Amino acid sequence: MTEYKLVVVGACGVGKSALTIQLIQNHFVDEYDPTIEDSYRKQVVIDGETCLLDILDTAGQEEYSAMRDQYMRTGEGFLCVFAINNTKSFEDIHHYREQIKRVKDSEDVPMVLVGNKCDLPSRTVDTKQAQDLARSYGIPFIETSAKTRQGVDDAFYTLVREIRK
Amino acid sequence: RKEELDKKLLEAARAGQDDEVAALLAKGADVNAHDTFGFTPLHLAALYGHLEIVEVLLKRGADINADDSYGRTPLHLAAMRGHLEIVELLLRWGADVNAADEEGRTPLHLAAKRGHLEIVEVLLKNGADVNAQDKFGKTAFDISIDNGNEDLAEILQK
Ligand SMILES: Nc1nc2c(ncn2[C@@H]2O[C@H](COP(=O)(O)OP(=O)(O)O)[C@@H](O)[C@H]2O)c(=O)[nH]1
Ligand SMILES: [Mg+2]
Repeated sequence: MTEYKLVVVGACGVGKSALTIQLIQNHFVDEYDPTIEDSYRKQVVIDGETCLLDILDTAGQEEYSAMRDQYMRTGEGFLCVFAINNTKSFEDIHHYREQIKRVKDSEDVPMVLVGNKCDLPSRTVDTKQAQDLARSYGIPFIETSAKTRQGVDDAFYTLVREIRK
Repeated sequence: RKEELDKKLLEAARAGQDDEVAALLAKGADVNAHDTFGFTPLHLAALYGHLEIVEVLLKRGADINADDSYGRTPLHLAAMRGHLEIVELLLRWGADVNAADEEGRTPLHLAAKRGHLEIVEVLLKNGADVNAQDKFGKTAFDISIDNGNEDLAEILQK
């Protein structure tokens, strides 16, 4: 089976670990450890084709990780997750994209903007702003909610499809 | 009352408060308490590099082969983080050197993938399967080949 390497990047607390655990084990975990950075492997069927997704659930970005460097150097796709109830994550998405483009040295990398925590009543990040930024960068935008699993599979499959094309 | 004391012990083990861990253990806290994913206080102490809390928990009677929701033992986390003293102490207390998680990854796999050569050689010295295949048919040598770690490949071969 073809192996696609994905990196779940973003700010701390946005929900990268929750999204990845929701995808691989179909349940929601709260108060997950914010410093453990583990790579998971998930066998999926997309458009009828079977693939293996190796997802780096990024964490501990303050320190240096050789595995994180290797993943970002050879990253086939990125989930630039941000929390809609947190403006700072939406601001740091640009810095993360700049770092990814610098390390990859490529003007076109498969990235997907993800707005987590859609279930929360607060909407401090407007959907219009995220849609406009995604359109400007020409990349899909999916709103997910690891607490209710609304769109986790859709977001990951969209990222895989972006990898394919 | 049980749950709150358990959570306080877990947060003290994670944060690295020897005085708080001692007070909570003397207060009746459960050493086998697990959070939502399953991290016991020994999981968090091995993960965060707190040698003293690891010693206190192992003396008090903390389970050393407990696994979280993904089947990772405290030895798994101590290997993935690169805490040589902690892995040596856990293996001294007879921690499973060939434990398998939900992907069937030996702590050797995590130590090799993260790039910690000293953890890899310590685990090999203490009886770790060099030719161990996970649930996706990969070994430590396969990890070294994929990551291009020449020193890790040399250590595994010899
Ligand atoms: N409602 C809701 N809460 C979330 C979601 N994702 C994460 N959380 C909460 O955020 C807290 C920590 O987020 P976490 O996943 O550890 O952040 P990360 O490790 O930086 O990706 C957890 O206690 C979750 O309850 C989501 O999609 N919806
Ligand atoms: Mg995380």
